[PDB]
Amino acid sequence: NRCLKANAKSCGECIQAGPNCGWCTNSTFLTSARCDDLEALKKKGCPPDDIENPRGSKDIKKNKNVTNLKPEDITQIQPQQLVLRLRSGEPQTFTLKFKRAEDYPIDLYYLMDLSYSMKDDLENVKSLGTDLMNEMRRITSDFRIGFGSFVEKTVMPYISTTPAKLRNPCTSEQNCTTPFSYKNVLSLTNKGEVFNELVGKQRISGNLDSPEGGFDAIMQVAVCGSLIGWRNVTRLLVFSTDAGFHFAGDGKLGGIVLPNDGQCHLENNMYTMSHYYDYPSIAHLVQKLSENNIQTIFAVTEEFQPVYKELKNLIPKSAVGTLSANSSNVIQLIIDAYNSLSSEVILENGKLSEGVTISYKSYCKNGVNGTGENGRKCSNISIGDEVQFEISITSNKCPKKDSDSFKIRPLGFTEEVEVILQYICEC
Amino acid sequence: FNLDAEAPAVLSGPPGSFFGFSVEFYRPGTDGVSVLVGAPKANTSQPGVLQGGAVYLCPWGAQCTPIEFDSKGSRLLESSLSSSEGEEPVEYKSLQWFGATVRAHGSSILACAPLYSWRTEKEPLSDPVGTCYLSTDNFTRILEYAPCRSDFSWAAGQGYCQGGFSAEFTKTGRVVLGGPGSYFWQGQILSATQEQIAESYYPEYLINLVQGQLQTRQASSIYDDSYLGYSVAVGEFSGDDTEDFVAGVPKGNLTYGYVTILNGSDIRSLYNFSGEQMASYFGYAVAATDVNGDGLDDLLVGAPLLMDRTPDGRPQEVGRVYVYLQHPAGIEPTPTLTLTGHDEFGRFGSSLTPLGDLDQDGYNDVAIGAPFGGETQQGVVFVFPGGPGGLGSKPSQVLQPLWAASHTPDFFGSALRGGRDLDGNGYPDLIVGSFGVDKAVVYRGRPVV
Ligand SMILES: *[C@@H]1O[C@H](CO)[C@@H](O[C@@H]2O[C@H](CO)[C@@H](O[C@@H]3O[C@H](CO[C@H]4O[C@H](CO)[C@@H](O)[C@H](O[C@H]5O[C@H](CO)[C@@H](O)[C@H](O)[C@@H]5O)[C@@H]4O)[C@@H](O)[C@H](O[C@H]4O[C@H](CO)[C@@H](O)[C@H](O)[C@@H]4O)[C@@H]3O)[C@H](O)[C@H]2NC(C)=O)[C@H](O)[C@H]1NC(C)=O
Ligand SMILES: *[C@@H]1O[C@H](CO)[C@@H](O[C@@H]2O[C@H](CO)[C@@H](O)[C@H](O)[C@H]2NC(C)=O)[C@H](O)[C@H]1NC(C)=O
Ligand SMILES: *[C@@H]1O[C@H](CO)[C@@H](O[C@@H]2O[C@H](CO)[C@@H](O)[C@H](O)[C@H]2NC(C)=O)[C@H](O)[C@H]1NC(C)=O
Ligand SMILES: *[C@@H]1O[C@H](CO)[C@@H](O[C@@H]2O[C@H](CO)[C@@H](O)[C@H](O)[C@H]2NC(C)=O)[C@H](O)[C@H]1NC(C)=O
Ligand SMILES: *[C@@H]1O[C@H](CO)[C@@H](O[C@@H]2O[C@H](CO)[C@@H](O)[C@H](O)[C@H]2NC(C)=O)[C@H](O)[C@H]1NC(C)=O
Ligand SMILES: *[C@@H]1O[C@H](CO)[C@@H](O)[C@H](O)[C@H]1NC(C)=O
Ligand SMILES: *[C@@H]1O[C@H](CO)[C@@H](O)[C@H](O)[C@H]1NC(C)=O
Ligand SMILES: *[C@@H]1O[C@H](CO)[C@@H](O)[C@H](O)[C@H]1NC(C)=O
Ligand SMILES: *[C@@H]1O[C@H](CO)[C@@H](O)[C@H](O)[C@H]1NC(C)=O
Ligand SMILES: [Ca+2]
Ligand SMILES: [Ca+2]
Ligand SMILES: [Ca+2]
Ligand SMILES: [Ca+2]
Ligand SMILES: [Ca+2]
Ligand SMILES: [Ca+2]
Ligand SMILES: [Mg+2]
Repeated sequence: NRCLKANAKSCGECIQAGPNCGWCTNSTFLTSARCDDLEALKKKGCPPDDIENPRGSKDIKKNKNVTNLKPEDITQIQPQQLVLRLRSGEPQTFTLKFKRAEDYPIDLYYLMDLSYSMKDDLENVKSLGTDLMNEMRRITSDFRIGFGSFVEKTVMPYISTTPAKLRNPCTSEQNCTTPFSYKNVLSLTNKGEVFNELVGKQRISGNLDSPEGGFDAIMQVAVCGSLIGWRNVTRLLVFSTDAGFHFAGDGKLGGIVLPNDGQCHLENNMYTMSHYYDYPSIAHLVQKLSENNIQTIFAVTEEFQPVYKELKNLIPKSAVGTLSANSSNVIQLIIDAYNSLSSEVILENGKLSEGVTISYKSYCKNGVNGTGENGRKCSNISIGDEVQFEISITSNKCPKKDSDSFKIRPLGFTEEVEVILQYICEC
Repeated sequence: FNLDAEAPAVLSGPPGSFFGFSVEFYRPGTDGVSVLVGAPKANTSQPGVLQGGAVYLCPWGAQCTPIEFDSKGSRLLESSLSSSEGEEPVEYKSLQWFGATVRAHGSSILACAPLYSWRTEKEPLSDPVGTCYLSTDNFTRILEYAPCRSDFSWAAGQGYCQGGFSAEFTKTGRVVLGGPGSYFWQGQILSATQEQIAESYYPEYLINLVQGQLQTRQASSIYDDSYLGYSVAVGEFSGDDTEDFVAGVPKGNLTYGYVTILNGSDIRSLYNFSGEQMASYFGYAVAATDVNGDGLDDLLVGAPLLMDRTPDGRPQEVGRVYVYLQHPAGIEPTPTLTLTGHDEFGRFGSSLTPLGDLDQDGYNDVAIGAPFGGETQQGVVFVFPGGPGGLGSKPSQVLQPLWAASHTPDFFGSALRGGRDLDGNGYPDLIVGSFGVDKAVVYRGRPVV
């Protein structure tokens, strides 16, 4: 074994070398041979009152039961805080319960491509505010909607820069407004009528290359916080477009080399830095959408389904729907997407110290049990359903003498479990 | 491991000029051995031209002076000289990023302005066709070469080509240009010999008339927005003595990206290599060099936005480089080796260069830039050793700026050029640009054993 082959010179070393090791201190043991298996020691005449064997532990510290109310007074995950003392190489496992709340508020921000092919769509979305509100009455008791528009970076080569085309990027007869990156038209409000009023006043625009600059807008919607109005509720971002998307690296064609900084840069409700920061990368959006608990609904036309479906596989808590040619079906699209998103829970953890590892096992409905990366998720979660996760943590070092802490939480939610780690390195 | 990192030579250019955006070696012989540095936002003495961009000549010996490729301001539309009431320009040299690319071969220097645009002499456009200037015979003749300044205007044609966005010389001095915007950003590769360029150079006529020019063809609209020519390199991959064209196509194939190798004789497609993740920008950077001493050039491709996952489950942008070893019957589509960055948002694989054989052990080595790597995100350059089994998976050296971080990113490692011996000691040297702070750094190989 590796208890003896460690040559433990002290009880200390003996601990860090093997979870199956124990240490004798009697000096009635006929050197490093005092470090042997818990059985190999008893078989060699070591009183259990002498075999020093520190073991890891679990102590739950906060444990409000799942609910059955303001959102913050609603509990969907338990426990909320625990302490794990970790013997090197010995996992400590605990159970997370997740219960889908019966009724939870929804903030939905409708972020719309307003390039010229979306002109007919814009005509339909004119009543979307009130129609969606009416539908949502049967989904939640507390719904708010907002609206933003995007087109493109306002620089060569993505837009034409002749004086005429800057005034009107479209044909002479088409009365398009000047190209713009992103306009935060309407912050989240419970007044659907106001959504109708404002969206009805928006002017369609245009630009030159087919992919659009919506990733610039998504980033702003994710990180602009109170300017958008997000509450700590279900946050839905509907991204509506009939084209593909620019991303990081595309900016170099326009001489834009600074990476997106992922900070808010709205002035007078407009994004002002599209000429200065590159489009975000997918990974950057992943970071910022996740961090801000945004669940994305890609409402995109048939021809770009292939692209957005791959995008959806890279962005956690996202869904894809097929938008009709004039957004006529967008309400049912949004409903279907919300239902899909709400019925799946995905756990993430914060960064662990070196030598520390985490494994998940999920226990879902109809005895569907996930392991590996699938242990982080459950699917087909209906309203009121409970699911559970067995979460195992192991230290294989002596990571610090200082305690660590990290969070486990379901993507899209503020609620989280604080896991405090303590490392047994000494006797 | 033998580059002198303790005391490299730091070149500095004008602030905000982006001095260091491109870097190159120049040797019309040897006594005039020099470093070339592109500064695409530099102001020039060209009348009426704001930030035309410049290329600096830096003689290596005992510092940097701009080369006068073009002393003139933006030309005027001849029909407006008096027919109309008010001259107007036919082209737009302001903000054109001249020196975004600088390449040299013998006593020739190619420098490109990928944001150069022009009006055409017909309907008024704002067509960023791009242009290049070619110095030949050590500055005794200067040619403009703008193969995308053609009869076929606007985005549908070559109007948005941005020719010279990437560029390279072959070993015989043939010019190879990437223009990612041709045909609604399908992108294009165009190539001509210097003789062919000089043979039809006639500045009185703005449209390109080079005869014998090689270029890729317009494809159907399903290929739009691919950016072929985002990057370019050259190497021998076809079994003859005419170097072939390696081009990045980073948005091709659903934004998975691919890299293509074109027959250097007739620009016909020979090989494709596919990226592994959507929007990872596979093809952002490309290089070709023999990394295992068998005399067959090998392919390296950068994908600096490659997102992978930590063992504890966290996604992170880190970037990845892919290496494909050539063999006598061809070259396989799946990489022999991958190298992955460790710094979140570091953009590992943003730049690649052959180093030649840095330690003279019989195997050529490679540098890979990660312009936002390092503990203060200033950028990092990794040297990877060649060997009999290919490129090593661990760097033999790691270069970082010796100056502190500042208010704005350094971009150290965003431009690289190795493979030449600057000081004649028989060990190849390395130029690293750090354009965010308007510096370039020269590293010299120290002798070994
Ligand atoms: C690496 O990966 C790249 C990218 O996938 C591959 O490049 C692509 O290869 C395919 C297959 O060869 C190309 O599609 C074909 O294009 C040829 C080119 O035809 C040319 O010559 C014709 C004869 O003179 C001419 O008619 C064509 O002109 C027409 O089309 C252009 C563009 O639409 C238009 O401008 C013209 O007005 C004409 O309308 C053109 O100049 C073509 O002949 C092929 O036709 C076959 O397939 C089509 C569809 O399946 C079918 O309709 C035909 O009947 C015929 O069966 C086909 O269109 C594609 O263009 C390449 N894309 C790019 C960007 O280069 C490459 O092959 C890969 N390399 C390797 C080594 O794997
Ligand atoms: C959403 O919830 C977060 C977390 O509960 C709130 O931010 C916290 O605010 C309290 C007091 O304001 C601080 O003690 C915490 O340190 C904060 N944590 C974080 C991560 O910010 C946030 O204010 C809530 N947002 C809204 C819009 O209500
Ligand atoms: C998934 O795991 C669950 C564990 O909870 C399994 O269901 C339990 O099975 C045991 C015996 O097999 C019973 O004693 C429990 O009553 C079951 N629990 C419930 C809630 O029914 C389930 O069989 C596993 N399924 C698969 C496919 O492995
Ligand atoms: C190139 O020269 C122009 C003009 O002198 C510089 O632009 C000026 O910069 C100052 C300070 O930023 C401003 O107050 C002026 O309004 C600018 N003038 C114009 C016409 O833009 C520019 O900064 C110089 N660029 C470099 C790289 O040196
Ligand atoms: C690269 O292109 C050259 C030129 O098209 C090819 O060489 C030609 O090969 C054909 C055979 O199909 C001969 O009939 C011609 O005489 C050759 N021309 C020249 C100029 O050499 C060459 O085969 C191509 N290489 C590959 C690997 O396809
Ligand atoms: C969408 O366009 C079609 C055109 O055929 C039209 O019939 C339909 O009414 C439009 N959608 C809505 C919701 O009006
Ligand atoms: C979800 O679970 C229910 C059982 O409550 C089952 O009837 C249904 O088929 C499941 N749906 C899917 C998509 O697995
Ligand atoms: C090349 O030109 C430079 C001046 O720019 C000069 O100093 C150098 O001697 C010349 N070299 C040759 C070989 O003519
Ligand atoms: C295109 O992408 C698909 C899926 O990523 C891949 O299987 C295929 O090999 C790629 N083809 C080319 C020519 O890049
Ligand atoms: Ca439409
Ligand atoms: Ca666009
Ligand atoms: Ca060849
Ligand atoms: Ca080789
Ligand atoms: Ca070597
Ligand atoms: Ca040297
Ligand atoms: Mg559009």
